[PDB]
Amino acid sequence: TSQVRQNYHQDSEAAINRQINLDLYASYVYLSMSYYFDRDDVALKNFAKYFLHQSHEEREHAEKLMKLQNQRGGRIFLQDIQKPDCDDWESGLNAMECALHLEKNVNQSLLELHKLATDKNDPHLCDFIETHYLNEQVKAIKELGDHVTNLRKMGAPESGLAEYLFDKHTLG
Amino acid sequence: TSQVRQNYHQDSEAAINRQINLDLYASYVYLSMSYYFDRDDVALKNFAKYFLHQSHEEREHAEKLMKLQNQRGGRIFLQDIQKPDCDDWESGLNAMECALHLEKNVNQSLLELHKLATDKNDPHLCDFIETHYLNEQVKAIKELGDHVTNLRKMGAPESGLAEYLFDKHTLG
Amino acid sequence: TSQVRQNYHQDSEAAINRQINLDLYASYVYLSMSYYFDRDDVALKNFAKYFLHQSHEEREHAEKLMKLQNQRGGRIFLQDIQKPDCDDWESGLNAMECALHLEKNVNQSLLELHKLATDKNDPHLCDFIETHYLNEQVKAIKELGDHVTNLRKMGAPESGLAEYLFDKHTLG
Amino acid sequence: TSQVRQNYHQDSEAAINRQINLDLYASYVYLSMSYYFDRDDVALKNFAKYFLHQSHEEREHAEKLMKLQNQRGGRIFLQDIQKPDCDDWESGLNAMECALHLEKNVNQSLLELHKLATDKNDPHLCDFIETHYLNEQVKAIKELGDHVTNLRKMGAPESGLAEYLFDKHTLG
Amino acid sequence: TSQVRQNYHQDSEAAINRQINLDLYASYVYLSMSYYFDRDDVALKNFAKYFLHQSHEEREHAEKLMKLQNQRGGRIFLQDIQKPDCDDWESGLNAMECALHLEKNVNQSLLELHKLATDKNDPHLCDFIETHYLNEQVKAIKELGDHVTNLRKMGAPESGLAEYLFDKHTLG
Amino acid sequence: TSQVRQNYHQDSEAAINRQINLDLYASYVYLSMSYYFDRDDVALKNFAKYFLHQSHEEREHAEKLMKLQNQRGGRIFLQDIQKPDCDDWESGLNAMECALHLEKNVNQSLLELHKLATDKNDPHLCDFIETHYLNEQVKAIKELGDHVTNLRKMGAPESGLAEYLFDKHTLG
Ligand SMILES: [Ca+2]
Ligand SMILES: [Ca+2]
Ligand SMILES: [Ca+2]
Ligand SMILES: [Ca+2]
Ligand SMILES: [Ca+2]
Ligand SMILES: [Ca+2]
Ligand SMILES: [Ca+2]
Ligand SMILES: [Ca+2]
Ligand SMILES: [Ca+2]
Ligand SMILES: [Ca+2]
Ligand SMILES: [Ca+2]
Ligand SMILES: [Ca+2]
Ligand SMILES: [Ca+2]
Ligand SMILES: [Ca+2]
Ligand SMILES: [Zn+2]
Ligand SMILES: [Zn+2]
Ligand SMILES: [Zn+2]
Ligand SMILES: [Zn+2]
Ligand SMILES: [Zn+2]
Ligand SMILES: [Zn+2]
Ligand SMILES: [Zn+2]
Repeated sequence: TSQVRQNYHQDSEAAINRQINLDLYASYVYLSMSYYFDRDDVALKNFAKYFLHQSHEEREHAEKLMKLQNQRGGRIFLQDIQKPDCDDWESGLNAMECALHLEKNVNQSLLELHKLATDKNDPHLCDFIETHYLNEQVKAIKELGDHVTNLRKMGAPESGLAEYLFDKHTLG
Repeated sequence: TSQVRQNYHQDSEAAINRQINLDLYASYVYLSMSYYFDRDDVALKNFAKYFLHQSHEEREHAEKLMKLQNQRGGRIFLQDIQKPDCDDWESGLNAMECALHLEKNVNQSLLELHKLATDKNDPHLCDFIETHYLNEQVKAIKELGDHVTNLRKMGAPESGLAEYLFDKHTLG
Repeated sequence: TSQVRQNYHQDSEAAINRQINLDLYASYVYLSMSYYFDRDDVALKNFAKYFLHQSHEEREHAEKLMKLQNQRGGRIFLQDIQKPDCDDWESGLNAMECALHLEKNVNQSLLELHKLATDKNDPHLCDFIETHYLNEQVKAIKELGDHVTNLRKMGAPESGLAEYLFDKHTLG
Repeated sequence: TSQVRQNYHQDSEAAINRQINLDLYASYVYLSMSYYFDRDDVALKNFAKYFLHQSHEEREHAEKLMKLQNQRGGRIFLQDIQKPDCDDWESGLNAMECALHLEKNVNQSLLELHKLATDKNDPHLCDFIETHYLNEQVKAIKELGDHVTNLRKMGAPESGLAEYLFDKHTLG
Repeated sequence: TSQVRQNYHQDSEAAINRQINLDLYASYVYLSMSYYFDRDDVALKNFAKYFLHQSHEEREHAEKLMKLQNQRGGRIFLQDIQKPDCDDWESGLNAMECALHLEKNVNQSLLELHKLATDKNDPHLCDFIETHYLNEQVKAIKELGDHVTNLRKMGAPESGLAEYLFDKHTLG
Repeated sequence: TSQVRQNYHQDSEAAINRQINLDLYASYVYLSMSYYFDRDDVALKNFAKYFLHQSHEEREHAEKLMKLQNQRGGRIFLQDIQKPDCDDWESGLNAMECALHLEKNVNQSLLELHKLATDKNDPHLCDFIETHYLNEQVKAIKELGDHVTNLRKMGAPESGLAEYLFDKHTLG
């Protein structure tokens, strides 16, 4: 047992390792999305930039969880980072829809982690999740919903003009 | 023989003179494209500016090759700069397509020059071409592909609105 | 075929995708090493910082290759990022030894890629690898050899004092 | 007919296209002269610089005429830019003599254009030529006469010392 | 075998040691030339300064090769630095001619080294030579050709006035 | 006889040429020592820096003697710069010991030169040696004695920790 460990259940430790993997996976999804928009036959530079920023943010989320693991005296166990489900993300609108689904999945995992921390009477872990993760997710989900709505209302994905203008006026 | 000449094959010297002409020709194509967009019945100022910048860049490419010729002790032999194949370039999209074709042709010539320099065991000439020309071409070709893609997706050439907005938001 | 593709062999395209995965894997190895040194029972903050910097650098290497893939009109195909071979990296000296082995493996892959690019008469790809990757590797390998030498001469891994002082005076 | 065209004779339009070619040709002559002085067996850097500046100026003259063509609703028709009559320009003095002859030829063409514009009662075109071209030519011709005189008085072309010192003290 | 050594042939290692000696020798030649012009019966201060700068540059070339040797895990083996072939360098023009010959000899050695590196499939060493040495030599050779040409055209070595004025106006 | 020569014995002139060679030799010894510490299996960067600084200083000593030779109307005669006696310098302590021996040898030569200048009633040469060389040597010898003492007291060469810490705290 770590000399620092206190009130940290093995189930919590395992759940944190799963969440580290999930955040790394989300980083990889967004990396894949970014460079899709960098293709010469897609060529939406601000979609590419937006998703690349998202990728780096998700990696930061994972690193903060790794720091948390060690702070609490848990032991980090890394797993493979699965390749994303898609190689081709179709359109700006489809990528945004996929991102919205991803962020809702990450939120679900975080809510399950918070329930576990509550069940194990770990108020430090509860606070960590609330403070650093839950409002971040609510904001991310709202932003992506807003993007999806605008792209749909403008006439995406069929209107390449809509995605072009959204790239310039919202993401640029 | 020049007092400076060393390891510089006559075939390389001749190929450099051909490339000087090709870069001057590309400068002239882009000059012609620029002022097409300056016509009162075309009137896309940022297309005009983009192509004029391209023209001056290609002239710089030629001047650097002229400098190289003299650095190696070769002798510059200039040829006529042929007028471009078109007087009227049709549309922004067509001009961009033509530019993409031109840059791919220039790249092909440069790759043939690099093969020649390799066959003649001229590592200085190989390096000169790699350093100053080959990645420049890859970037130019990628940029023009990106432009063509966006113009097509926006609905050019039929949508005069698309070309107008591209002129403002991408080239301006 | 991409509108930008020129002189880019399918074998090169595939090799670039393998190298993207290898650089992502190296990023993950270094991430794992970093947080090992962040453990309360290891507690070498400058080893942690050094490896975290390495991790971010390797991710940048991968992103530049992804950019290259698209520049040349190739298509990025991502694969799983395998978890590193170790969860516990033993000591500062052992981690440095492992890093040296990793960087030599990455270098070997890059040298094989350069041979392939040479065999396929792709001077742009050759130049890209020389310019951005090969001297980076030679420097990384030299730096890690230097670190290993100093740690060994100081009496690591048996001397926890040696690793402490190296952490402060070399990595800090 | 262009929506902007007013009081612009077809003969004037054609003469402007001829003058565009002549200014491009003069740019090319001066380009050729510049790099002659950049040869290792000539090696007069300030002669090279002087002629290169002249080359860029003549290109600017052509671009301003292209702008004029479009301003008046005429249509630009480009022709081949002929290679200069010489590959080797002999000496500083000979190049200056050749430049003086060239500038007098360009002036003659411009005076013929002004006569045409006068005959066609085109005061805007008359003013354009007077304002932007005729005093430019008188100054260029005077400067080149002055240079020729000094080079001759100093003992060029036979005195390589004279051309060396002129390069330093007048052109540098 | 060095822990850093990878893809570095023993022939390459030996050739690098020969090149280190050659660059040190060139440094010594230029040192000797510099102080010749510092003699009271020669007294060309800017020739002295020019050659002294050259001397320090050649020493830097050698130090960078020594660094390269160690970077690749090769072992530096120094040899005697031979005294130059001349004690008295005759005139500014003769020294410049001798320097031109020296730089062409150094270039030949570097081209042979590049051929060896190519034959041994050492792209890092090829790149190192191209990047740091080959264009440096082409520039040095061109500069010295230019100097020789000017000195000859001005009437050196017979005209002590020519060498005096060249010292002031070109080297000063 | 030089027009500047006055009270300068041929024996003094010859002794100055020997001293120029000795200072160049000392520069080469220190160059060799520097890059030994740059080896991946030695890896003491501040030892490397210290010896490289020493090398450049000794070269400056030689250049000042070359200047002196010419000031007095003597004629510089260069000799081969012998390679140092060692390729491998063993340890920081051994290199410092070798440097101390070298500086004492250089001092002995300078004291013999001063005796010669005294015997030849050359007070300018006596002053030159006192002013620029003798206290420089006393300081260099004292500094190297101090270094040797500290390295020995710390437990070098057997303690790689001692040499590591000396490198950081004294030479860094
Ligand atoms: Ca996010
Ligand atoms: Ca999988
Ligand atoms: Ca271009
Ligand atoms: Ca024609
Ligand atoms: Ca690295
Ligand atoms: Ca696995
Ligand atoms: Ca002019
Ligand atoms: Ca013709
Ligand atoms: Ca008027
Ligand atoms: Ca040089
Ligand atoms: Ca000898
Ligand atoms: Ca290269
Ligand atoms: Ca010293
Ligand atoms: Ca010897
Ligand atoms: Zn996240
Ligand atoms: Zn808008
Ligand atoms: Zn070009
Ligand atoms: Zn990497
Ligand atoms: Zn003109
Ligand atoms: Zn050199
Ligand atoms: Zn000394």
